[PDB]
Parts: sequence; structure tokens; C-alpha cells
Amino acid sequence: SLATTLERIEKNFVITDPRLPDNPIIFASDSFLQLTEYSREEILGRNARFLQGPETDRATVRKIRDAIDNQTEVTVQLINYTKSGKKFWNLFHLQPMRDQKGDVQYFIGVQLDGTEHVRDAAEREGVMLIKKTAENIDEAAKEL
Amino acid sequence: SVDNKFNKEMLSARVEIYGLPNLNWGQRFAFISSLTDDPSQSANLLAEAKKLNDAQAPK
Ligand SMILES: Cc1cc2nc3c(=O)[nH]c(=O)nc-3n(C[C@H](O)[C@H](O)[C@H](O)COP(=O)(O)O)c2cc1C
Ligand SMILES: [Cl-]
Ligand SMILES: [Cu+2]
Repeated sequence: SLATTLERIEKNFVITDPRLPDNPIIFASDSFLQLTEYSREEILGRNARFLQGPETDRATVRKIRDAIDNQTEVTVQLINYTKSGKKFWNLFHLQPMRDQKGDVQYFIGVQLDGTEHVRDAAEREGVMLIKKTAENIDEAAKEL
Repeated sequence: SVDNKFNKEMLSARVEIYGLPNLNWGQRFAFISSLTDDPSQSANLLAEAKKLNDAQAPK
């Protein structure tokens, strides 16, 4: 219901705090709630892995895990699930939010949902778009 | 608490703290994170954020 102005940006994203237990969600956009069918109250303080399910590729999930441990960006495509159990393909991009000194403070994660796995030009376009979305979220947060 | 409750008061505090204009982004995010970790302290955190906001008024 009550979203911060950052969470009203009309793209799917969450932001997590790696210094809280289990690197949990501290912001989630209204669009993300509509896509996934979760309420904000039931996902604040929770790690985003609940979006996965039985068909999610574990090698892809380990790639995300390895990037988070490296404190870097990553981009992958994986199967996710709404609260009611409906599958969707998620072209997903993670990137750290750093302070001026370069230290990681938070992670931004952006989701581009589709019914099908994307490849070739469609994949390139989608990767460009989610990267721009993450950059725009970072800029919106930091703006003076 | 063994179980954090995100009541109407806390959720409202997220919006109000985030909207304070004289905080920097690090402070806004730190307060939102603190609310997430201890939502029972919403009134106290909101009060502290508002104090900081007035202290950091542009001149
Ligand atoms: C900012 C952020 C956003 C994330 N968004 C998603 C997501 O949309 N879908 C997903 O399956 N995992 C997402 N994850 C990944 C999981 O939170 C977790 O990192 C992954 O499952 C690996 O850790 P685990 O093996 O402990 O589950 C996100 C992670 C972060 C930090
Ligand atoms: Cl994580
Ligand atoms: Cu592919």
C-alpha cells in the first residue's frame, strides 16, 4: 500500500542489505509486488530466493550466489514463480550500490519477466534494458 | 523480537523517513534498514530521522 517514492518507479526491482541477516529485501517496487503477487509486508526482511521453485536451474542460482559473494554484478535468466505458483522466466540483473569510496552498501536486483526464454537480439535488448533500469534506480536514490 | 511485525505505523514511517529532503541517500537507506530489522522502534527511528533532517537543513 504505502510505497516510498523510490518504490513507485515503474520497473520490477528489489534492494537488499547484505549487512542484515540473510541479505534480505529492504525495498520492493509496487511493480515487483504486482508481478510476483506478494505483499510488501510478507517480503521485507526476507531473502529473495522465495521466487524460485522446483524447476529453477541450481547452476544458475549458484552463479548468482558466487557473484553476490564477490560483491559484483551478474546477469542471468532463470525460472521464477509467483506466490500462487505460476512460472515465469526472469531475465535478472544484480548490481551493487557503492558509496563514494567504492564499498558495497546494498544490492539492486531488477527483474524482466517473460513467458519464454529469450535469446539473440531479444536477449541483448533485455540485458541492455535491465542494466539501464538498475542504473536509473541507483541515480534516483542518490540524486540531490 | 523473534518475529518482526510490519504494522501500518512502521510502513508509514518508511515513507515519511524516505521523503525527508535533507537526509542523504545513505542515511535514508540506513533508517529503512533499521526499521526493517526492528520495526517496533518505528516511532523512535522516525523521530531521530526528523531531528537529523532539521539539523542538516541547507544554508
Ligand atoms: C538484490 C537481489 C535481488 C534478487 N532477486 C532475485 C530474483 O528476482 N529471483 C531469484 O530467483 N533470486 C533473486 N535473488 C537471489 C537470491 O536472493 C539468492 O541470492 C540466491 O538464491 C542465492 O542464494 P541462496 O543459495 O542462499 O538461495 C536476488 C538477490 C539479490 C541480492
Ligand atoms: Cl543473498
Ligand atoms: Cu539463454
